[PDB]
Parts: sequence; C-alpha cells; structure tokens
Amino acid sequence: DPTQLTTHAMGVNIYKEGQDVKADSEYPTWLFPKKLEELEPESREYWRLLRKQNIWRHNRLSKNK
Amino acid sequence: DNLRIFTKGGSGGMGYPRLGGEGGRGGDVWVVAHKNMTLKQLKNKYPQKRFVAGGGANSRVSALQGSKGKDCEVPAPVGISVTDENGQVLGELNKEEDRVLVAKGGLGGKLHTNFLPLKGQKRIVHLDLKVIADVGLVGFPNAGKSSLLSRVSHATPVIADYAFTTLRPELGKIMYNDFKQISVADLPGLIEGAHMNKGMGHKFLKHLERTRQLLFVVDISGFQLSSVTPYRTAFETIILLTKELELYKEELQTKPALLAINKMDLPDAQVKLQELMKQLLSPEDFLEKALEFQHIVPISTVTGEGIAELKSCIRKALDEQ
Amino acid sequence: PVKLVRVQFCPFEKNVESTRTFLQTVSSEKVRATNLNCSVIADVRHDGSEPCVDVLFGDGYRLIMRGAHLTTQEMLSALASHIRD
Amino acid sequence: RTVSFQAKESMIRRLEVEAENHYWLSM
Amino acid sequence: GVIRSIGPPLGPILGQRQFCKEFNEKTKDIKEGIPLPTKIFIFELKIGQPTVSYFLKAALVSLKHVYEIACVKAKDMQDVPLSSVVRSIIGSARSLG
Amino acid sequence: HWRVMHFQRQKLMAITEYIPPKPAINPRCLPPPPKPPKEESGLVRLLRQDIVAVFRDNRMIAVCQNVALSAEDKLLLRHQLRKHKIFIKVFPSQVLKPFLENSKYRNLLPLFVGHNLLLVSEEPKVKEMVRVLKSVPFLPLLGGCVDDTILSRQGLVDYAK
Amino acid sequence: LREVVKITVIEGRITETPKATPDPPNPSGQCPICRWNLKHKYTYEDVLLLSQFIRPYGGMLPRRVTGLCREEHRKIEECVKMAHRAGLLPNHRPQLPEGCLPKDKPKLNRYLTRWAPKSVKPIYKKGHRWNKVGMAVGSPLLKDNVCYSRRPLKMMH
Amino acid sequence: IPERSKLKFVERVPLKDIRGPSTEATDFTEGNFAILALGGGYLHWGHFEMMRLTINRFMDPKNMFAIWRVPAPFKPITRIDHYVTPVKTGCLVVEMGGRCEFEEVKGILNQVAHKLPFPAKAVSRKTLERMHQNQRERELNNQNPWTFEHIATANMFGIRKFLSPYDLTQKGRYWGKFYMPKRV
Amino acid sequence: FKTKGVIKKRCKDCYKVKRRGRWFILCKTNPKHKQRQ
RNA sequence: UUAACCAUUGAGGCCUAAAAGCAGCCACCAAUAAAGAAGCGUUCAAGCUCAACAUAAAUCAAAAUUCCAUAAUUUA
Ligand SMILES: Nc1nc2c(ncn2[C@@H]2O[C@H](COP(=O)(O)OP(=O)(O)NP(=O)(O)O)[C@@H](O)[C@H]2O)c(=O)[nH]1
Ligand code: FES
Ligand SMILES: [Zn+2]
Repeated sequence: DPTQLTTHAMGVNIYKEGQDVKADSEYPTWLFPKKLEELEPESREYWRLLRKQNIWRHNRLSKNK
Repeated sequence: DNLRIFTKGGSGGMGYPRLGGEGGRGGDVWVVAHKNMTLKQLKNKYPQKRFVAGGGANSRVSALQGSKGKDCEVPAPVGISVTDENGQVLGELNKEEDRVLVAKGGLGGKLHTNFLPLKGQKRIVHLDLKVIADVGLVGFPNAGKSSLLSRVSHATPVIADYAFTTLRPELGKIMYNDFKQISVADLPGLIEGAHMNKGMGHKFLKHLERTRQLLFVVDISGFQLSSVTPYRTAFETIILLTKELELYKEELQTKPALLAINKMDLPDAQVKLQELMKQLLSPEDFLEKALEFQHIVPISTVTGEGIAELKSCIRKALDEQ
Repeated sequence: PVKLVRVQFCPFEKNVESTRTFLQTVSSEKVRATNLNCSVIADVRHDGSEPCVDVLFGDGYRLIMRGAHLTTQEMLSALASHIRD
Repeated sequence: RTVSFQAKESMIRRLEVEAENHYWLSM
Repeated sequence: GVIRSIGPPLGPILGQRQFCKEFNEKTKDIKEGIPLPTKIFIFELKIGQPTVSYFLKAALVSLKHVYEIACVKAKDMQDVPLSSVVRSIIGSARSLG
Repeated sequence: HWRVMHFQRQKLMAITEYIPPKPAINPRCLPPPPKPPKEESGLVRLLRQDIVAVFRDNRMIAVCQNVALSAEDKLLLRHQLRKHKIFIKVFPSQVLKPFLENSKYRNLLPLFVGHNLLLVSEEPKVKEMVRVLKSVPFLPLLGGCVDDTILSRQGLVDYAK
Repeated sequence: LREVVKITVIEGRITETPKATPDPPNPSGQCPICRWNLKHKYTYEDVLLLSQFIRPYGGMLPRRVTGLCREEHRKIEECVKMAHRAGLLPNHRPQLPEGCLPKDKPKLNRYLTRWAPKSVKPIYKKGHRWNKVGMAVGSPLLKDNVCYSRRPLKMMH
Repeated sequence: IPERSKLKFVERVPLKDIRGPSTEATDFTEGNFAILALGGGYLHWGHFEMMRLTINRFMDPKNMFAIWRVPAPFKPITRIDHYVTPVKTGCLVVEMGGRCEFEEVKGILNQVAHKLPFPAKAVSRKTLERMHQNQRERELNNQNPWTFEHIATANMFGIRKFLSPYDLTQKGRYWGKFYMPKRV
Repeated sequence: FKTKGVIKKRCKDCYKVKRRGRWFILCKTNPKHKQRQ
C-alpha cells in the first residue's frame, strides 16, 4: 500500500484521533528464540532456552506417555 | 433416535478349478420389520453396530455348489426410514413384513467367469426414528417453549436462559380428560436463516419434518430483541420464521401449524398484544406470500394464565387432521 | 462456617515453623472465601511467648493450641474435626 | 525334576579322583 | 475471567450482577480492521494497545514502522521494559501471518 | 517343546552351575564411600552473585513472609510496590544461607524461614512499607534489617515513627 | 515423645524418652541392626528386638524414624507379622472400637506363618510323589539367616 | 535422518539354521536402539508386517528412522506353502535410531518383541554392552571349580557317551533351539 | 471386576491393593477400571 | 523413586466467523527471580491444570469312582 510505507503507517495508532498520525530518528535509535550454542551457561537467557529444551525434553518424553 | 449402523456383506467363496463350479453368493444384510420396541434394543443392546453376514462356502470336490452364504438381519422399529450414510433415503419399513436389501452380499465366486472370488459390499447406513410427534414446537431462542412444555406436562424441561440451549428436543405427552395423549417435543431456539446450517443448523430441523403439525411460540419480549443488532419485532420474527421454514422445506410451510403467544403477563406486553393483534391479519407497514394459520391464543407461561384455553384448540386441530 | 480465626506467633525466635506454615496455608485465599464468615488476622510480637492459635465460633466454642509441639497437619486435622461439630 | 544332594556330591568326588589321574599321567 | 481475545447478549451476567456502545465508540478509538486485546475483565472495563496481527498484513513492516507501535504498547503487556514488548510483538510477528 | 535330558546329562548341568562370589560385609552397611566431588552449576554461581549484588546495592533488607500469590495478582502488588520504587526479591535460600553464615548479617537466619519474600530498596520508606503491607491484611512481616540495623516487626513499627 | 491432650483447648506436651544404650559394639554401622552385628541373627521369636520398632497397638514404625535400611525394614516388618500371628505380642493388640469385641473363637496355635490365615485356600489336590503341592513355612526374606543345620532349611513342607 | 526413515516392504515370495549362536547382525550398525533375539525361531511374512506397520506408525519422520537387519523370507516350506526367514539367538531383528532416548522407543520395541515368534528383547547400545560385560564378569569370578567345557573336553567321568558332538562347541550355553543366559 | 492375567492401571485415580491373596486395581472415579488377577 | 506443591501475552498465525499451549496446517512463540506449552479443555477462549520457579528425600536366580505315605523350618 502506498500510504503505509510513507508517513502514514500501520504502527502509529490509526484511531479516529490518531488516523495514522517514518524516520529512524523519530523512534529509539538504540533499538535499531535464540541458539543455545551462542548463549553462555550462567547467562539467564541460556538457562531459559536450555530449560525450554529441558522442558521440551520433558515434553518429548511427556508427549509420548 | 437418529442412530447409525454399519454392515458388511458376506464374501463369495472361491471356486474349485476344473469344473468345480460356482461359489456361494456371500451373505446379505436384510433389515427385517418386527415389534416396534426393537429400537431401544438395537441402539443399546448388542452395542456393536456392525452387522456382518457369513460368506458363501467355497466350492468343494465333486463340484458341490456353494452354500449361498449366511444372511444377516436387523430388527427395526415399525415406521423407520432407512437412509444411506450420505442421507439418501433407501427405504422405510413403514409396515410390518417389510424387509429391505440394505447391503449386498459378495457376488458368488465363479472360476469359469472372469472373477474367481468377489468381496462383499460394506457400507454405513443411517437407521433413524426422528421424533414422530403429533405436533412440534418451533421458536426462536428465549421464546419460552420449554416453560410452556414444563406446565402442560411434568417433564422437567431444561429452561434455555441463553441461546443455543436445550439442543436435544424433549418429548412430552399431554394428558386430557378424554384419555387422549398428545406428544409434544420442544427443540432449541433456532437462528435466522439456517439454510447454510449456521450455528444450531437445520440438522435437528428434520425432527420437525416428522411431526404432523407445528407449534409456534411467540415471545412478546422477543419483539424488538436488540441481540447484536437485529432488533427483530415479533412481526419480523414470524416473517423470518415463515421464510426460513420455506427455504428448508416447502412442505413444512404447508403443514398444519398453530400459534402460541407468550409473555403477555406484563402490562406493556398486553399493549404489545394489541400490537400483536395488529401485526398480521390486516396489512401493516411491511419492511413471500407467507401463511397465517390464525390458531393463535394469548397466554403467558410464567403466570400460567390461559394455558388451559390453548390446550383445547390444539386438540381440535389434531382431531380434525 | 467459622466466625473468626486468630493466629499469633513471634517471628525472630526460632522455635516453631509449623505455626507459620499453618498460617501460610490459612493465608491461601482459596479457603478464605469458602469460609467467608471469618476475617483472617495475623499478628506478631517480640516477647518470649510460645506461638499460639485461637479459633472463635459463633456458638462460643474457642479452640486454642500452640505450635511448639503441634505439627501443622495435626491442628489442621484437629480443625476439620472441630468444624464438623 | 531336580538332582539330589547325594547325586551331585558323589560325582564331584569322582571328578576330583579323575583330576588327580590327569596329573599323575603327565610325568 | 477476562474475555481477552486478539452488549447485553454478550454480557448477560452484567444484567444479573454499555460495552456495546463503548465497543463501537472504542472501535473509533481503535483502528477499524486491526484486532484488539479485549481487556473486558470479569467486572472492571478497560482496553489499550491493538494487536500486531493485522498490523503486518496492512503494511512487510520495517524497523521504524514497528517501533512506533511499540510506543502504543508502551502507552498501556504492562511490563516496564519496553524493549521486551517489542520482542513480544516480534515473537508473534514471525509466527503470525 | 522341551525334550527330556538323560539323567547323567542333567547331573552334569547341576554340578556346573555358576557360583557367584559372596562379600564378607554388604557394601551398604559399611561406612559410605567418600562423596563424589560435586560441581556448582553456572546458575548457582550467578545466583550467588545475585544475592551478593542485592545486598551490596540495597542498604535495607526486610523479611516478609511469602504467600505464593498468583503471578498476575503478585504483579498487582508488585506494580503497587514498583510505583513506590520498592522491589521484591525471591531466592533459593539454600544458597542464601552460606552468605548469612559468614557476612555482616548473621542473626537474620531465624527471620529467613523457607517461603519468605524479601524486601529491597534504596530508601528507608519503612512507614510506606507498613502501609503497603496493610494493603493485604493477612500478609504479615517477620522482621529483617533496615538501614543496616537488624530489628523485629515491633521495633520496625516503632522505627517507622 | 509428644502427646496431645484435650480439654475446647488441646495441647501437645513433650516428654523425655529413654535413650539408646551407649557404646554400640560395632560403631560406623549405618543402620541400627548392623551397628550391633544383628544382620543375619534375628528371627520372629526375638520379640525383645522386634518390639522396639512397634507402635503400642502392634503397627510398624515408619522407616525414617527407626532409620533401618530397606532390606532390614522388610525383614523386620515380616517377622512382626509372624510374631503377631504366632501370639507373641499379647499387649500390642488392635484398638478395637468400644462397640466391638474379639471374634470370640478359640485360637489355633501357629508359628512361622508366611501369609494371613484368612486368605489361604485349602490344597484339595495335593499331588503325587514328584508332583506334590508344597505348604509354605517361614518367609523367604529370611533365607540369608545363619543356619546351624547340615543343609539349608526346608521352606516348603 | 535417512530420507527413507520408514521401514520398507518385504517380498512375500523372493535344522541347524536356528540351533546355535548367531554370527550375523550381532552388532549395532547405524541405530542405537534395536530388538535382540533371545531364542531361535522362524519369522514368516506375517511377523514382518506386524513389525513394519507398528513401528512405522509410531516413529516420527523428523526425528526417527529404522532399518531392517535380517533378510527376506527365502527358505521353502512344504505341507511350497510359504517361506520363513531363519533367525539365531543373539540376532538383531530390527534397528532403530535418531535423536531420541531409549525410553521413548522402549514401549513400542518391547511390544513388537512380545509378538515375535521367538523370545526377544529391546536393547540399546549400552544395554547390549552391559549384557556382554555381565556375561564375561560371571565367567571370570565364578567360584565353581568345575565348568562344562573342561569336563566335556577332557571326557571326565565318561561324559561324552551322553553328549552330542556339537555340545563341546556350545559348552552348555545352548540346548536345542533355546539359549540359557545364566548358564556360564 | 475382570479376572485378567496382567493388571495395569488405566488412569491417575486408579490405585492398587493386595486383598484376599490377589492384586486389585480399584478406581473410585471410574468403576470400569477395576481388575483382579 | 512422587513427596505436595504451582501454572505470568500480543486468540501465534492460516482454511472452516476467528481458531487461545492447543479445529486444521506452519512458525515452534512474550518480558520477566520464573513458564513450552504436557495431558487435556475448548464452537475457538470455557481452562480442570504437567514441567519450571519456589521446597524436603529418592533387573533377576524355587475334567470326569476317592485327596493320596505319614510328618518336618536348625545339635556341630
Ligand atoms: N415474563 C415472562 N417470562 C417468561 C415467560 N415464559 C418464559 N419466561 C422466561 O423466559 C426465560 C428464558 O427461558 P425460556 O425462554 O423460558 O426457555 P426456552 O423455552 O427453553 N427457550 P428456547 O426457545 O431457546 O428453547 C425463562 O427463564 C422464564 O422465566 C412468560 O410468559 N413471561
Ligand atoms: S546391614 Fe547396614 S543397613 Fe542393614
Ligand atoms: Zn480408573
């Protein structure tokens, strides 16, 4: 759609008040699953995914019953 | 009362080469009319619904012909309509001594012809006694039909507070001083249209087809029922009721029917009852031909007022046809 | 079916954990709604006072026991028998 | 059908005597 | 017992003890076409940021184009880390559509 | 099917049966073998650091019993506490104990009792902390330390004034 | 040992209990039986040892409290049944409700009873010489006890 | 994961064969979990179908695979009614493998083994190794001075009058078509 | 009560007992789950 | 080896209005001290609640005439 890729955008509220109200500067510049191999044991996200795999490992056995 | 049954025809016995001859035709399934009580037995007793027939004996030395197989039979209620899995009506055992070749036994295996053996046919057959009530109750959700059935009989009907409730119709026989029993069944409130089987659908609407006559409850509160935003008047509801009934089946509209006004207790309902008197009969501000049977009586189920009056009218129409 | 339930204990003294666990089980809002007649109350102090629990009924029966030598299961089971009356 | 205690003991005795026969026949 | 999902007939329990007009009124306060998480709790009433499902469809979406709606998420997933909700919509974003 | 074996052959099998060696003392009854060396999972190492980090950052550590409230309902209380910039901490105290054994705080072990939530902040809003406790009636307070001073609930309430 | 007394007010009072005799003959024994070198030297007749693990009404104490190993728990539990069925524990009888009385039948003397007498079927067809159906005596759990006979004990009679 | 993870079909039509220790299919080739024959028996095509249908339905194509470790039926049988595949004790009838633990495949493999014509068991690589280690351990630490081989080979007691010539090779582990594990 | 050679639990609520010389699986929620050896 | 505990969204989309861990198929998903969706529920979401957090311990070896010696667990 020509409008959405312009200033008109689905992201900005399309409310009756908003009505599609763009540039990188206008939005957080800093902001501009995963692979356990990259993750490090201690790192909270590692355990998260590893436990996801452990839970999936439990789900692997659990699903079969 | 709309159960289903699977069957399997017996297989054809394989022939004995070098002049042994034909094989016996496989056993075939013949549903046999018996005492009407058998329906309870069929659905509950012998729960396994597969009726299979013995295959014909294979041709033996000395050119013995096949035993012709062992047939299988299904006792069924009198008046049952035999229909295919697809819903096509194979036949109906309306009268006694009415056997039907529901399934075909395997063609007898003949070595001289092209096919040495041949396997028996097996199929799913619906055998159903959709409620043949003397009259049936058709209304939109929250109409009050269950409440109406509650007081005429002692059936403890499920009261549908919300739509899509009381899915299974509840059969109630109405006793009279003349010792005549009239069976009335209340189905759940139906949606507008339903020709596409939306929501509840017209699957249960086959039950009405069996019923000789139709009973129409007309909730006065239903008049201008906001719902999502249809805001249907009772006048509109009847027009929709007539239209939707015609779409499902033309004959249903022609079938004898009666009208039952409901929820007249409220004083505003009485004012609406005068509006109900206005709507139909004489032309109003319409918003195809439609049918008005005029067998309409004003009653209120909650107050139990005028219930006795309606009873008489129903019996008169029944005794007439 | 309980008019009021009172639990009393002294925190820093390391004598009874069962009383707290019974308080913890009582803390569970699940039963608190079932026995809506009673408003749960928890209080603590510093004195050398053995932990105690007091249950009050409308009929006037008061059930009081101390956790020093009572395990949470017993009181609970004792409560269930008393509630039946 | 199990084998008695008499039967198993007596054979082992005969085996031991025959075991010695092996040794004395080696020199 | 919120009816969370991306009046009288919908809310009959309320009669026993408004959202119909508030729904269409809020339908103006929301986009006509984008789904919304109906925070119609069970009985306080509230509603906030819309959902990412149709957002991608009508747009697919650039990083600038998505961070702007992240602020809409920030406007009311009440978790403080706004970066996290971005991943949330992102997680749904890949799965959805 | 089994085929019977000549007696003599059966006698041979009876005498050639395997005999296992028997120990003088069952290993179980004997003193337990020296414990196999245990290892510390990375989470525990990080967990240990987390407990050290919260103590270093937060001057006041108070102890309020846990209730295992629903996560979303817990977030409701947490949201109220977050509005007051007071944080909640929960830890597998099994690793907490080593620190308390040898640390500036050594008399708080009795206060810590299993399922007990922790209170941590940078400001001693003790009066508001009691006020936030009044939000949930049953929710009790066991004690702890405020501004590096160990005290019980009654002292904390007097300290609140 | 703590006992609950009721009055309603109910309270549990702790009383001092006798302690184990000091200086076990074989220290470093994990389980209590092994500490005193009793691994394979007790049978159902040894009430003095067995009674120590029995509740006042004849029930077995939990394994955790006694501390016995699983192997000896099973052995101790089995002998107690045989001790009970043999009428060796007359003071540890069940706590029949006040509305009940003993079965009032005469009691047949037993010993070395593996199974509960109520649920054993009679052997109508006993069988011939190398077909005999055997009547079990004793418990297999005690096969490892020290034996002072020429050959192992006859379990099946 | 092999592309043809599912078990292939087996063609219906192409005394000592089962009376001794096996010499083929005794080692895991690709999979980690397999069914071990504990006796001598003949596998007809009906058994082959049961193994094929049961295993194929359960196994996950993404994470599991299976292969056949025995030849198709080739031995004639007369009242040429049908052909039976001979199997010797110790043979691995079927092999399974993939990114799965043994416990997941234990139930199906054990269920399939029960319906086989001969006694069988489901064994992983570890379990098969453990079984052999236990067998060797029993032989080394046996406290019985006398063993079947020494008595038979040395003709002690005049035993060979009552023994078959094959008995010396088997050493009493195998009798007829049955395998006695505990017998050292 | 079916007398079967192998007794197997069929649901979580099923429990096992050893009464009158035999093994029983008794389920209060679903009496169909009862088996005797 | 179960102990008695606890279960945090944009409905992940799309083919069945729309399909919620979960009609169906594919992604295989969201922050957090900590949770992927396991049974299952659900028109779909009702949610009954598994695994986490958060707590404490944890594979085998002796049917038909009328039952049929008697008995017996330890003395070297
Ligand atoms: N005021 C009033 N209320 C009535 C009357 N008849 C029924 N109701 C009310 O209508 C409520 C809604 O249920 P109701 O319509 O009776 O049930 P139903 O007949 O099974 N409905 P459905 O048509 O969907 O099958 C009932 O709870 C009852 O109190 C009446 O004559 N007057
Ligand atoms: S022999 Fe030591 S635990 Fe019993
Ligand atoms: Zn059950």
